[PDB]
Amino acid sequence: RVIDREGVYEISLSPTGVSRVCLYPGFVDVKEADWILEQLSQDVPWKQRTGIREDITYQQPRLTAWYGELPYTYSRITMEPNPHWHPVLRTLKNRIEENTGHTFNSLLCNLYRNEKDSVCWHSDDEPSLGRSPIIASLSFGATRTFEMRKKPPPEENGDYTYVERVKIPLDHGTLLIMEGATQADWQHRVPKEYHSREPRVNLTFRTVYP
Amino acid sequence: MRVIDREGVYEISLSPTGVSRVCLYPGFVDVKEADWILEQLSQDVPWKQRTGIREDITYQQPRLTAWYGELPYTYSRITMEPNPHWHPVLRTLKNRIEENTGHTFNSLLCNLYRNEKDSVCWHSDDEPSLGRSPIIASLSFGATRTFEMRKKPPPEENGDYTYVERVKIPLDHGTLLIMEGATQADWQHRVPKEYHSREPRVNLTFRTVYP
Amino acid sequence: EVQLVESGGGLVQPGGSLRLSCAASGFNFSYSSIHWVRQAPGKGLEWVAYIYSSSGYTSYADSVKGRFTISADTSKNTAYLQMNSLRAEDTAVYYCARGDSWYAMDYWGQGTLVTVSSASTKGPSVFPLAPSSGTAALGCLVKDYFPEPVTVSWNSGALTSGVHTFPAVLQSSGLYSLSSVVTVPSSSLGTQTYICNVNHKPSNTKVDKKVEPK
Amino acid sequence: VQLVESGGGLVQPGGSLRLSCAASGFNFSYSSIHWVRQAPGKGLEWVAYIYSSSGYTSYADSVKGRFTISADTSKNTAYLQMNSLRAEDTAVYYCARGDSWYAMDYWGQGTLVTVSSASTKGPSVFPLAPSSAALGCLVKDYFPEPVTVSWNSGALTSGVHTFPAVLQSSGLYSLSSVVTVPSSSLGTQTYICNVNHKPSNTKVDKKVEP
Amino acid sequence: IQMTQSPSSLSASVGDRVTITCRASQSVSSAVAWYQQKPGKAPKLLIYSASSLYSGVPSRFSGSRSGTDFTLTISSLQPEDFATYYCQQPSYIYYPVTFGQGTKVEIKRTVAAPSVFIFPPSDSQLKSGTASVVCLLNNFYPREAKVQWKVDNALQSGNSQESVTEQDSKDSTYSLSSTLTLSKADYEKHKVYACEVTHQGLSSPVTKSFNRGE
Amino acid sequence: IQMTQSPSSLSASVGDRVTITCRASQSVSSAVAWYQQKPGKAPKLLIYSASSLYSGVPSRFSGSRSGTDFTLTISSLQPEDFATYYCQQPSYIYYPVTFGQGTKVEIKRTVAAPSVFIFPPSDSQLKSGTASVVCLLNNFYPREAKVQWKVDNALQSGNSQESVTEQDSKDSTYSLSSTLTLSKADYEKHKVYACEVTHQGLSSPVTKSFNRGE
Amino acid sequence: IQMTQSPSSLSASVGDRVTITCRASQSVSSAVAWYQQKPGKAPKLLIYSASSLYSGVPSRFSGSRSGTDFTLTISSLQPEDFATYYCQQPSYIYYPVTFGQGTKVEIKRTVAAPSVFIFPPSDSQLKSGTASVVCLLNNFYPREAKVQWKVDNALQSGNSQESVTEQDSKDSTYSLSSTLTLSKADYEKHKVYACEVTHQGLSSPVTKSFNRGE
Amino acid sequence: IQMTQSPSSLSASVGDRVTITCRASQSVSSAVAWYQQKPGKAPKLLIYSASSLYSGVPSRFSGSRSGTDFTLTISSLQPEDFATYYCQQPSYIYYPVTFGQGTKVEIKRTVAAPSVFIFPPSDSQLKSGTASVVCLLNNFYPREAKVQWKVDNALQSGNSQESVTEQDSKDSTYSLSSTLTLSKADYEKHKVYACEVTHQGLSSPVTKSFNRGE
Ligand SMILES: O=C(O)CNC(=O)C(=O)O
Ligand SMILES: O=C(O)CNC(=O)C(=O)O
Ligand SMILES: [Mn+2]
Ligand SMILES: [Mn+2]
Repeated sequence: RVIDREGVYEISLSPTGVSRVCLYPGFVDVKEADWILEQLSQDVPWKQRTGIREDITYQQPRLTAWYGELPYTYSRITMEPNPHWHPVLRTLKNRIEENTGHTFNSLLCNLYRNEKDSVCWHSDDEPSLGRSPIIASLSFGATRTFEMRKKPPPEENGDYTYVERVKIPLDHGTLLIMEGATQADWQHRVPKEYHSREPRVNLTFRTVYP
Repeated sequence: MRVIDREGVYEISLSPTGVSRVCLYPGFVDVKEADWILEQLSQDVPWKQRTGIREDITYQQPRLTAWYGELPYTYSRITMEPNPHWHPVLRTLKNRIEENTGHTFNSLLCNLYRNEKDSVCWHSDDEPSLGRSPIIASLSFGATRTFEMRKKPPPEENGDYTYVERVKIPLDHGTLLIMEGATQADWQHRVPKEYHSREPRVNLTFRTVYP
Repeated sequence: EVQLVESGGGLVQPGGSLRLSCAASGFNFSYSSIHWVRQAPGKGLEWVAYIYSSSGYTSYADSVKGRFTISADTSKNTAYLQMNSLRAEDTAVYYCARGDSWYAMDYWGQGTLVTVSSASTKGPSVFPLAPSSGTAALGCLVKDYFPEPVTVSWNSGALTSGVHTFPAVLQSSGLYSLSSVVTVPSSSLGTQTYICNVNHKPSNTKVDKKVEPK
Repeated sequence: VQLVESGGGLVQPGGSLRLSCAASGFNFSYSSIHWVRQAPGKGLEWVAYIYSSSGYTSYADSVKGRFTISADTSKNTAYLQMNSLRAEDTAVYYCARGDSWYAMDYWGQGTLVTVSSASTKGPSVFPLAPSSAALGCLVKDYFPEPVTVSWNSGALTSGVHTFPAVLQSSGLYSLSSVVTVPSSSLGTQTYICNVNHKPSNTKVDKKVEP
Repeated sequence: IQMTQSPSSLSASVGDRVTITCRASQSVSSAVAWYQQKPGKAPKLLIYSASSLYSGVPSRFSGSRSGTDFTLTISSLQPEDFATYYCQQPSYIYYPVTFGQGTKVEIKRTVAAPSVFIFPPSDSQLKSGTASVVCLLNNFYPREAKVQWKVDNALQSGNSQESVTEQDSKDSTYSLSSTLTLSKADYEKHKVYACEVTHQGLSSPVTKSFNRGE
Repeated sequence: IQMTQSPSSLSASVGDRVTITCRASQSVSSAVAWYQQKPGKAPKLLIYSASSLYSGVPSRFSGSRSGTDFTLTISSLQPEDFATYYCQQPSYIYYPVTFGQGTKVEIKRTVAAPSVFIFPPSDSQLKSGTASVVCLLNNFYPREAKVQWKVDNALQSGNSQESVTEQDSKDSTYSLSSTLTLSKADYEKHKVYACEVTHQGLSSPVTKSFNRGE
Repeated sequence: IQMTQSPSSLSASVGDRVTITCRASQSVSSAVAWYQQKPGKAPKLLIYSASSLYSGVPSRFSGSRSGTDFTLTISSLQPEDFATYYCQQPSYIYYPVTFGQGTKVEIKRTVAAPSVFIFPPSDSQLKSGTASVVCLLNNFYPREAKVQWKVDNALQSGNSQESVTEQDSKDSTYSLSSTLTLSKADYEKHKVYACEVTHQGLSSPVTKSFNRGE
Repeated sequence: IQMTQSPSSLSASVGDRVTITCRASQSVSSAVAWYQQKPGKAPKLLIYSASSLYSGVPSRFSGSRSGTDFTLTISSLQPEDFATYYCQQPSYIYYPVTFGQGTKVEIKRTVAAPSVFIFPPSDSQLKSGTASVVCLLNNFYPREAKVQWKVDNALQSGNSQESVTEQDSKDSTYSLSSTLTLSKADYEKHKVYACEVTHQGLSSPVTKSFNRGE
């Protein structure tokens, strides 16, 4: 299924429960989004970070930065929590919270430098996020595709093939909210592209618990 | 002879009484809202054609009028019945004017010029119940008409109606005019008839009436 | 052909939020007043907000003020309504209506459903209301479904004469329940088969139930 | 061993009031004090309670933020500060007993609170004359509640129907009191209804005659 | 705008068994209370803790709990038991309290047709600028009754307000009074005024007419 | 908790003159709008500025103003005129807009007694732990009717929810469905279930009974 | 009460390298702008985004950042570069904008002693009730100079205001005029008036005196 | 942003006659007070009611009123009279009180040239990441002095802050200390540091230099 319209979409109802995604194109106005993109590209402390999987040290194919008072460890890599939120980020956080009704205390910033940068299939189900987290995703810059796939039930046992797929185009200034069973029951990714893409900045808001 | 059509504050004279100050704010009410206000006030205001007196004679004023406020206003030897219940729109406009200009009002006189043949001729607003040097605010809706002003002659010239300084101020749809200082003591004003078709005009004149 | 289209409605938890949009087709906004009116099931109309598109002036209802935010974009010819801190009483059919003047609304939209509730979407269960000794009396009880609406037909739409599909009722559990009956001759009870067709689009559930005597 | 309420009356919208609840014959001390209102001809609506030992307070959703409940065991009186009163707050306010946290065993007689823009006004009485039986009086355009109607200073009571008050669009209340009788009496005995409006100190008697 | 609901009616005779019911879902407490309220008097506590009777309550009153449903039962209905009963929902400690919809229990009687009387407006009221025409429905049963206003055979709606008396203590009948209010000019713009009453005790609707100034 | 009221009803025949009034005290404006809404469809504008007909409105509709009272009059009732009419109160510029109580106009019909049918709960539902007993009243007029549930001759209240269909377009009759829902445990504790129906078209109440497991 | 500060001064010669720093602690942005303002003219944009030259700016201007410190550097000082420079602090989006203390750059010159002139008040001014005695410091450098008024060898303070001429484009010198204003009564009660000047170019203070009525 | 002003200076010798004025046009009252405040000490009341000496004030102090101008005169200046004097504007009852600009009176002295000393930053401070170079101007007169920082003969501005001591009790001279703060990197990016001092007691500006790492 392809979704590109403003609306609330219940993408699945089982096994865990209702999976709900909400899309809001134009949440940030074009001119403000342009300016925000420029600023965050200039001011955010973007880094290309290390990981290691088969005892070989490697660079993630995307730039990252973290904000918040608590650490966040995924893929065996650790990000140093930043106490001082950029004022623009704080403002955007507050706007998202007031409009969505959900609160957040952690922000991960992703910068996809060009078409060769990406994030592969995963769920945001790290245990310090708690059971069934609410995650908000705000995008700026070039359009990229946010792909989602449903997890297979325990019969197939990790056979991500004959299963449901959802594609969501994320355009300049669009806000996406995921809540409910979405992290328990679905995985998502942003694939590489084979044509020129300008840089894209994504803001992913979460709640991190002790 | 001076013509004023720009947004601004104009000091039109400095003597004999003091500074005469008029302030013009075009587009104070936006076109569509002014259109709706015009329609509303034309329908809802209790417009009447009232009598004047002059000097032992009787005539119909060439304009419709209505009054709002808790105190009476008597001009041309005729008294208008004060209305305690202000139309909600008129209230709102009153409050808007007060908050934006910084001056307060308790009285509103409504003038309706039905067409080009309607008018108000020369006078000053120097009725004693207005107090010393009153502040008067004028808000216009509908067709454009010209607000003409002439400076009073000094008592040595025996009320010469000519050669004194004249000022014309076009009042367009949604334009706010404020008069303060010596303007009522030193100047007269009027709205002349026109010689081409004019649509109806509604004018709102706010002022403070004292016991 | 000058219609209005509403979007952004659906199901939300109490305290959640929504953003309704109203697209102007066939004509234009500006120099006009854009109103939002809701209507609870079986209730009267309730104006909630309007906006003067020329100047941007907005006015809200007392039962809404502080929570909702009405706006318009002349660039896109689309009106918006940001509904925050939604409550249970906010559940209603929301209409978008134009209005050359400042009050007379001449173009109305078809309306979108907005349901604010803690219950989650669930498919219906159908039980048969079997006839006994009575000349022409049977039906189906579509119970425990959420949210509205649901559509009921008989024999894929062939049987329509004498069909009464009652309005839905809201039970204390938070789930809806209705009944759809039909009166048929008793002589056809042993010969004619009767099957009600229930279609619940919100849960994507299609259930047919055959009604037989016992 | 009763409860007495005081402080009710007439207020403008947006104003304030403070109801008082005097306990007699037993003391609240360790106890829960509830406030319940009831609109004319409607059900009960709990608005607030307080636990007297600790001071914990709980308010109804249609009241929270505007009202403030308190009590002073030194004076053995409970209070309810109603701020920013609106039209829908018009109801008869009761004061509640319970020893438990919910079981209210002692109730007061209740005071009436009216929030309206109308001012106190005496009633106008018009005769409902019989014809070729029944007669009555029309008690119209009075404010506020309540008003009492009797017939012949209380001598005539058999077949008397004093209808409940209705609220007109003008903000004024209106009721009618009728009475049945037989044909011969008309013209041989007089009928006078007695209207007593204590809030306006207005007592009017009107003879009903064909 | 209203906050609560009007109490529902329940017709019962002396000696009948009555079983009211409350309903609270996702309930997990037995702290449900029952109250009785007579007209003009404050409510009195009946049952607490789902089934515990209060001091001074007859043994014919009984409370039961069955899952999320709560019940108040009167084994033998007495004349002093006819009143409105309110159910207090499961009241958890530290949480707000909610009262359910009242259930008014009225006493059954034989069907009684209303005696209809019509009163033209008095001259003292015409001297002020308003005219009030009242239509009386005296001593009838049951409560449901329809009054239709018509001026010069033009059906009226919205310009009339009706009031209903409490159930009588002696004969258990009701009385209704509907008032039609017009301006003096509008009253003098028509001739024939009539209120048509429809009731169960009437085989056909009765009409009480009069011409203005007769 | 409710925001608006349910629309009042007006019984009228084809060809009658109907005059619906809309009271708005202390009004100093003529900016009153009238709207018509048919079941399931969005409202359409009828009258604006108190008396001005909207483009595409039949000439039989007319609005007038009488002081602070506003009226909408239909000179000749047509079959397509039977719907709900809403009055928009005087909407001043910069001020909120309020819709009045709707006026439902239904078509008069001869007296029709209801056909009462009762359906016991299906075995498939008893397999789940809940029992829903529905009582049907088919094709009757007028709309007003009372249905009483009795379990082992014990009067019930609060455990039933009823739904009424819209007035039929062909026969102008109504249909009512009352559902009595209780748990399996309480359902198997009683024997005889019956719904007693009272209506104007019935000289005596009709009772439809059934015993558990027959 | 004052909102901003007077710009600080910097003495530099033509051809020197000038580095004006702009301290902004705890800054986490590079959105810093620099402006140049000549007397009587609107400011002109120099650098944006901390280091980006604006279109129409000579290549001698350069902007740099050093941690939380921001820098504007002029490689070769030109005669047309002598003006006041304002630093716009890091401007975050949605947040207010702040301008720093202006840094006025004057041209360095050889030491020039002031030519002191005193002018007594004219009789035409004495005919009005006030007397103004002015002391003139003409063509001197640097800008810093102190003027002391003495009447009958009584040191005055607070009764004198002074104004300094912008740095001249021809000789690069300053001029100062101090005015002493008193009433007529106090003016005629004293004899000798003197103006004592202290400056860098004077080894000893210079006194310009006059006696009343000569 | 500043609320008040720095107190103006008055250079006076012992035994001089000092007259301070405190303009206050629109003065309808004589309730003017004068105060004296010494550095580090609380202020002391001198005059009240324009002219009345306070208990414990020498007779050399005197207050007078001349129309709307108020004055405080010291006939013969003593060493204990050098301090800052504040004038309280006419303080009406029920109205706020405002204090005028203070007048600091310093003792006059012969011209004293400053002894300039430059100190390189200590290695313990370079161990933290910041370098602070201080330039000392010790024992000079008058208070007038200019300090210019130069790194590689590049004029600096904004990165230095100076502090001035009070006038000494023995020699009546002032001392100034200017601190130039840079980061470790910026400190290590340049070689020659110098502070250029201009003063009355120096015929030509004096420069004190040092090279990093010697
Ligand atoms: O890049 C996107 O739009 C979505 N990003 C993520 O899901 C993530 O970084 O965890
Ligand atoms: O009509 C106008 O604009 C001016 N009106 C008046 O001066 C008035 O009626 O007092
Ligand atoms: Mn992710
Ligand atoms: Mn005038």
